[PDB]
Amino acid sequence: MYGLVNKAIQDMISKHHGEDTWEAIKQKAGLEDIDFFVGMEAYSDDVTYHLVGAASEVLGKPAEELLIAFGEYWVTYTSEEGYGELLASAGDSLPEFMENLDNLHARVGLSFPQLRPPAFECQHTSSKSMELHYQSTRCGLAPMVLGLLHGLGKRFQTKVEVTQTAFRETGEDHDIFSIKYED
Ligand code: HEM
Ligand code: NA
Repeated sequence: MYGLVNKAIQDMISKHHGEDTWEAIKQKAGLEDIDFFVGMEAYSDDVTYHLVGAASEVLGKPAEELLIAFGEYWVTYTSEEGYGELLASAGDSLPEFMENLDNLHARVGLSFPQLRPPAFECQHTSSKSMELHYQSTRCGLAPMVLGLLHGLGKRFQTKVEVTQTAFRETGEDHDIFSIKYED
Protein backbone atom coordinates (compact mmCIF):
# COMPACT_ATOMS: atom_id res chain seq x y z
CA MET A 1 0.00 0.00 0.00
CA TYR A 2 1.05 3.63 -0.36
CA GLY A 3 3.32 5.01 2.35
CA LEU A 4 0.56 7.22 3.70
CA VAL A 5 -1.11 4.13 5.20
CA ASN A 6 2.07 3.03 6.99
CA LYS A 7 2.71 6.58 8.25
CA ALA A 8 -0.74 6.62 9.82
CA ILE A 9 -0.06 3.29 11.53
CA GLN A 10 3.20 4.68 12.93
CA ASP A 11 1.47 7.89 13.98
CA MET A 12 -1.36 6.05 15.75
CA ILE A 13 1.02 3.67 17.55
CA SER A 14 3.41 6.47 18.53
CA LYS A 15 0.58 8.66 19.83
CA HIS A 16 -1.12 5.93 21.88
CA HIS A 17 1.95 4.00 23.04
CA GLY A 18 4.99 6.25 22.54
CA GLU A 19 8.06 6.17 20.29
CA ASP A 20 9.77 3.36 22.17
CA THR A 21 6.85 1.02 21.60
CA TRP A 22 6.79 2.13 17.96
CA GLU A 23 10.48 1.29 17.48
CA ALA A 24 9.99 -2.11 19.12
CA ILE A 25 7.12 -2.85 16.75
CA LYS A 26 9.06 -1.60 13.73
CA GLN A 27 12.04 -3.79 14.67
CA LYS A 28 9.90 -6.90 15.19
CA ALA A 29 8.16 -6.25 11.85
CA GLY A 30 11.65 -6.59 10.34
CA LEU A 31 11.54 -3.03 9.00
CA GLU A 32 14.54 -1.59 10.86
CA ASP A 33 16.13 -0.67 7.51
CA ILE A 34 13.33 1.84 6.80
CA ASP A 35 14.20 5.24 8.29
CA PHE A 36 10.81 6.74 7.44
CA PHE A 37 7.79 6.04 5.24
CA VAL A 38 7.32 8.15 2.12
CA GLY A 39 3.67 9.10 1.85
CA MET A 40 3.23 9.10 -1.93
CA GLU A 41 5.45 6.05 -2.56
CA ALA A 42 4.09 2.53 -3.11
CA TYR A 43 5.18 -0.20 -0.67
CA SER A 44 4.66 -3.95 -0.65
CA ASP A 45 1.45 -4.83 1.19
CA ASP A 46 3.71 -7.12 3.29
CA VAL A 47 5.11 -4.02 4.97
CA THR A 48 1.63 -3.28 6.31
CA TYR A 49 0.72 -6.85 7.28
CA HIS A 50 4.06 -7.26 9.13
CA LEU A 51 3.50 -4.05 11.10
CA VAL A 52 0.02 -5.19 12.15
CA GLY A 53 1.24 -8.63 13.24
CA ALA A 54 4.16 -7.12 15.13
CA ALA A 55 1.88 -4.62 16.88
CA SER A 56 -0.48 -7.42 17.89
CA GLU A 57 2.43 -9.37 19.39
CA VAL A 58 3.98 -6.34 21.14
CA LEU A 59 0.76 -4.76 22.43
CA GLY A 60 -0.89 -8.06 23.39
CA LYS A 61 -3.98 -7.20 21.32
CA PRO A 62 -5.60 -9.20 18.51
CA ALA A 63 -4.71 -7.82 15.07
CA GLU A 64 -8.44 -7.44 14.35
CA GLU A 65 -8.84 -5.17 17.36
CA LEU A 66 -5.98 -3.01 16.11
CA LEU A 67 -7.56 -2.83 12.64
CA ILE A 68 -10.82 -1.50 14.13
CA ALA A 69 -8.86 1.18 16.02
CA PHE A 70 -6.90 2.02 12.87
CA GLY A 71 -10.05 2.38 10.74
CA GLU A 72 -11.44 4.96 13.14
CA TYR A 73 -8.07 6.75 13.21
CA TRP A 74 -7.86 6.96 9.38
CA VAL A 75 -10.99 9.13 9.23
CA THR A 76 -9.31 11.78 11.42
CA TYR A 77 -5.83 11.24 9.98
CA THR A 78 -6.80 11.85 6.35
CA SER A 79 -8.85 14.92 7.31
CA GLU A 80 -5.84 16.46 9.07
CA GLU A 81 -3.03 15.43 6.71
CA GLY A 82 -4.10 16.90 3.37
CA TYR A 83 -7.47 15.33 2.52
CA GLY A 84 -9.94 17.39 4.55
CA GLU A 85 -11.55 19.09 1.55
CA LEU A 86 -11.72 15.81 -0.36
CA LEU A 87 -13.54 14.22 2.60
CA ALA A 88 -15.91 17.20 2.85
CA SER A 89 -16.70 16.90 -0.90
CA ALA A 90 -17.97 13.32 -0.34
CA GLY A 91 -20.95 14.64 1.59
CA ASP A 92 -22.47 15.51 4.95
CA SER A 93 -24.29 12.31 5.94
CA LEU A 94 -23.32 8.65 6.37
CA PRO A 95 -25.45 7.18 3.56
CA GLU A 96 -24.35 9.80 0.95
CA PHE A 97 -20.70 9.41 1.96
CA MET A 98 -20.83 5.65 1.47
CA GLU A 99 -22.50 6.19 -1.94
CA ASN A 100 -19.63 8.53 -2.86
CA LEU A 101 -16.84 6.27 -1.59
CA ASP A 102 -15.83 4.71 -4.93
CA ASN A 103 -15.84 8.20 -6.48
CA LEU A 104 -13.77 9.47 -3.56
CA HIS A 105 -11.22 6.75 -4.16
CA ALA A 106 -11.25 7.54 -7.91
CA ARG A 107 -10.28 11.14 -7.00
CA VAL A 108 -7.57 9.77 -4.67
CA GLY A 109 -6.52 7.55 -7.57
CA LEU A 110 -5.68 10.58 -9.74
CA SER A 111 -2.87 11.54 -7.35
CA PHE A 112 -1.93 7.93 -6.43
CA PRO A 113 -1.67 6.38 -9.92
CA GLN A 114 -1.03 2.83 -8.62
CA LEU A 115 -3.88 2.80 -6.07
CA ARG A 116 -5.76 -0.47 -5.52
CA PRO A 117 -8.85 0.93 -3.80
CA PRO A 118 -11.64 -1.04 -2.12
CA ALA A 119 -15.02 -1.13 -3.88
CA PHE A 120 -18.15 -0.32 -1.85
CA GLU A 121 -21.74 -0.78 -2.91
CA CYS A 122 -24.81 0.32 -0.93
CA GLN A 123 -28.25 -1.25 -0.79
CA HIS A 124 -30.51 1.06 1.16
CA THR A 125 -33.15 -0.91 3.04
CA SER A 126 -34.74 2.08 4.79
CA SER A 127 -34.06 5.70 5.70
CA LYS A 128 -32.22 4.42 8.80
CA SER A 129 -30.47 1.30 7.45
CA MET A 130 -28.42 -0.17 4.60
CA GLU A 131 -26.44 -3.19 3.46
CA LEU A 132 -22.82 -2.37 2.54
CA HIS A 133 -20.96 -4.64 0.11
CA TYR A 134 -17.22 -4.39 0.50
CA GLN A 135 -14.98 -5.90 -2.19
CA SER A 136 -11.21 -5.91 -2.13
CA THR A 137 -8.09 -7.31 -3.78
CA ARG A 138 -6.80 -7.87 -0.23
CA CYS A 139 -7.59 -10.31 2.58
CA GLY A 140 -8.29 -9.50 6.20
CA LEU A 141 -9.33 -5.83 6.26
CA ALA A 142 -13.06 -6.18 7.06
CA PRO A 143 -12.32 -5.13 10.69
CA MET A 144 -10.80 -1.89 9.41
CA VAL A 145 -14.09 -1.21 7.55
CA LEU A 146 -15.83 -1.60 10.91
CA GLY A 147 -13.61 1.08 12.51
CA LEU A 148 -14.00 3.34 9.48
CA LEU A 149 -17.78 3.26 9.76
CA HIS A 150 -17.59 4.22 13.42
CA GLY A 151 -15.22 7.06 12.56
CA LEU A 152 -17.68 8.27 9.90
CA GLY A 153 -20.41 8.03 12.55
CA LYS A 154 -18.49 10.39 14.84
CA ARG A 155 -17.78 12.62 11.84
CA PHE A 156 -21.46 13.07 11.03
CA GLN A 157 -22.65 12.93 14.66
CA THR A 158 -24.61 9.80 13.78
CA LYS A 159 -25.07 6.67 15.90
CA VAL A 160 -24.12 3.59 13.89
CA GLU A 161 -24.56 -0.11 14.58
CA VAL A 162 -22.62 -2.36 12.23
CA THR A 163 -22.98 -6.11 12.00
CA GLN A 164 -21.12 -8.27 9.50
CA THR A 165 -23.48 -10.76 7.82
CA ALA A 166 -21.13 -12.27 5.20
CA PHE A 167 -17.42 -13.00 5.51
CA ARG A 168 -15.06 -13.13 2.55
CA GLU A 169 -12.73 -15.32 4.59
CA THR A 170 -15.32 -17.94 5.50
CA GLY A 171 -16.02 -19.06 1.95
CA GLU A 172 -18.24 -16.20 0.82
CA ASP A 173 -18.09 -14.00 -2.28
CA HIS A 174 -17.46 -10.80 -0.33
CA ASP A 175 -17.92 -9.07 3.01
CA ILE A 176 -21.38 -7.63 3.66
CA PHE A 177 -22.29 -5.37 6.61
CA SER A 178 -25.71 -4.48 8.04
CA ILE A 179 -25.72 -0.88 9.13
CA LYS A 180 -28.35 0.82 11.29
CA TYR A 181 -27.90 4.60 11.65
CA GLU A 182 -29.81 7.41 13.37
CA ASP A 183 -29.32 11.12 12.53
C1 HEM B 1 -9.64 11.41 1.81
C2 HEM B 1 -9.75 10.29 2.54
C3 HEM B 1 -9.09 8.98 2.05
C4 HEM B 1 -7.95 8.78 1.37
C5 HEM B 1 -6.91 9.83 0.93
C6 HEM B 1 -7.81 7.35 1.15
C7 HEM B 1 -6.77 6.71 0.50
C8 HEM B 1 -6.50 5.35 0.57
C9 HEM B 1 -5.25 4.70 0.23
C10 HEM B 1 -3.98 5.42 -0.30
C11 HEM B 1 -5.39 3.39 0.45
C12 HEM B 1 -4.33 2.28 0.21
C13 HEM B 1 -4.67 1.53 -1.09
C14 HEM B 1 -3.43 1.22 -1.88
O1 HEM B 1 -2.32 1.65 -1.48
O2 HEM B 1 -3.53 0.55 -2.93
C15 HEM B 1 -6.73 3.15 0.93
C16 HEM B 1 -7.25 1.91 1.26
C17 HEM B 1 -8.47 1.66 1.83
N1 HEM B 1 -9.48 2.60 2.04
FE1 HEM B 1 -9.34 4.63 1.57
N2 HEM B 1 -8.92 6.71 1.70
C18 HEM B 1 -9.72 7.69 2.25
C19 HEM B 1 -10.91 7.49 2.92
C20 HEM B 1 -11.49 6.26 3.15
C21 HEM B 1 -12.72 6.04 3.86
C22 HEM B 1 -13.61 7.13 4.51
C23 HEM B 1 -12.99 4.74 3.85
C24 HEM B 1 -14.24 4.14 4.53
C25 HEM B 1 -14.72 2.96 4.14
C26 HEM B 1 -11.90 4.06 3.16
C27 HEM B 1 -11.77 2.71 2.95
C28 HEM B 1 -10.61 2.04 2.62
C29 HEM B 1 -10.36 0.63 2.83
C30 HEM B 1 -11.36 -0.39 3.45
C31 HEM B 1 -8.95 0.36 2.30
C32 HEM B 1 -8.21 -1.00 2.31
C33 HEM B 1 -7.70 -1.44 0.93
C34 HEM B 1 -8.48 -2.62 0.40
O3 HEM B 1 -9.57 -2.90 0.95
O4 HEM B 1 -8.03 -3.26 -0.58
N3 HEM B 1 -11.00 5.03 2.74
N4 HEM B 1 -7.40 4.36 0.99
NA1 NA C 1 -18.66 -3.36 -3.98
